[PDB]
Amino acid sequence: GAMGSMERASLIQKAKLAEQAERYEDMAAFMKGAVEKGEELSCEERNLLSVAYKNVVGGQRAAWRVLSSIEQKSNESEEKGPEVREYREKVETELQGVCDTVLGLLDSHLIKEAGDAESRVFYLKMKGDYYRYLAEVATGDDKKRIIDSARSAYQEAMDISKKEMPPTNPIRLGLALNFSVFHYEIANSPEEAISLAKTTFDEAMADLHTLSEDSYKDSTLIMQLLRDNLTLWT
Amino acid sequence: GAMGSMERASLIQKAKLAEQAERYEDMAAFMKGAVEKGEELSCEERNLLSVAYKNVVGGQRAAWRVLSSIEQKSNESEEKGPEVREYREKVETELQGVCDTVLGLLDSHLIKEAGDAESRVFYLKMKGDYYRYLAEVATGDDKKRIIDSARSAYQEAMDISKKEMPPTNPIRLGLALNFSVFHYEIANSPEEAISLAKTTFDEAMADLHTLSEDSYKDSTLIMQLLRDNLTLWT
Amino acid sequence: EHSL
Amino acid sequence: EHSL
Ligand SMILES: [Cl-]
Ligand SMILES: [Cl-]
Ligand SMILES: [Mg+2]
Ligand SMILES: [Mg+2]
Ligand SMILES: [Mg+2]
Ligand SMILES: [Mg+2]
Ligand SMILES: [Mg+2]
Ligand SMILES: [Mg+2]
Ligand SMILES: [Mg+2]
Ligand SMILES: [Mg+2]
Repeated sequence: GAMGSMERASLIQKAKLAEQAERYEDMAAFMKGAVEKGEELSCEERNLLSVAYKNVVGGQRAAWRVLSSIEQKSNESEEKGPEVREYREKVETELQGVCDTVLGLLDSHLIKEAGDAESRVFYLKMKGDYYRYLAEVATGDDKKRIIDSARSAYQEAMDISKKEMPPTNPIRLGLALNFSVFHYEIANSPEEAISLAKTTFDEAMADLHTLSEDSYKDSTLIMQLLRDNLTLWT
Repeated sequence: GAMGSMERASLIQKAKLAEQAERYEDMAAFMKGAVEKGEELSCEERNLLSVAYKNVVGGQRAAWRVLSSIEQKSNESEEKGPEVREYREKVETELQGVCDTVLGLLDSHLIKEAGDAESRVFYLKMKGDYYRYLAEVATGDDKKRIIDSARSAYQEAMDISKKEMPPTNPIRLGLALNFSVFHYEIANSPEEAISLAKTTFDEAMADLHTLSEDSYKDSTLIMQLLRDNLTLWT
Repeated sequence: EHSL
Repeated sequence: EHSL
């Protein structure tokens, strides 16, 4: 790895600088280097890893959607040659490469060393998310296995979170939010998506009285996202 | 070059797709490949080249400014180690590399083959702009020569534009706008900047009566930018 | 998108 | 920035 000669603490410092500079490809490379030092990640470090790759893959997903839409229209039309498909394929392969990189970091060896609920649920949720991004661009016979991998990671995260975290825990809430999106957008299960979002929202509502002002703000922010999706879906 | 095996027309098509997808690094690589085919660029193609590299270097400049500001504050303070300087230097070197790439394309061989005023003034103006971006990050004894190179390119573009284009020509207006910014921000000549912006604005105003609705809109948009700078500077 |  |  190109970051093998840099100190772990320097990689973390530079990831934070890269975030401030909106240099998310750099930020992800720095955090990959930090993971590859072999030590577990703190809560703050896990969030830096997630922010970095979320921004990188988010740009790729947005670009892939633009190109896929142009490609689909081109097949409704004048033959413009292979270029739209070629370039959509190029972006798709790069996106798949980033997802494979993240999944590889989780498998070597973040998840296996994660024993606390907050770390294990965080990682997986991430594993579910990046298999979900792979599913968005997959087609038949590979899509089914990718979908099952996403489902399996989300389900293990859910099982741990329900046993080990309060229903207002922001990690638990964000996992439920994203698993519900998986059900709606990937798994063709809108009723499961709605049920999950509603039960998650209602059980968090009943636990808000236990929270400080700052925790209350953290939890209600994600509950609003659940509500926003329920509003769109029902 | 990695684009050497792709058709010129396919590179141009993919540059347009990359623009729609906001994939500006790809867009610049495609347009570099098109330039390296050795043929002159049409008006539309010149604009694709400029949009691509403007977006790439614009992100680098924004990041460099964030990091330079953090670095300057760190020297007012707790010693945080070499990391801020190292990372600012990394971004700076990458920025300089992009500017050198653009300048190399203009020198091999866009400017020498550009005989019409619209192409020659466009190219440079671009040469002035990318030496100006180099000047923004340069320090003494190199900064002076870089500043002179920017000035020389802008001055040749100005001389051609005043002889060969009407005062409302959008290329001429944008060149004057950017040369005035050069005077204000790089050359420590705010009075020259203000004089240039005012004379450019006034001479365009007096020529607006000759324009169609569409040309009128094109010219007044850039005149508003001149006015905006005069408002900030006076 | 509607995720976190 | 104040350029074109
Ligand atoms: Cl391609
Ligand atoms: Cl660095
Ligand atoms: Mg060490
Ligand atoms: Mg593919
Ligand atoms: Mg129903
Ligand atoms: Mg339920
Ligand atoms: Mg050919
Ligand atoms: Mg330097
Ligand atoms: Mg004065
Ligand atoms: Mg004057």
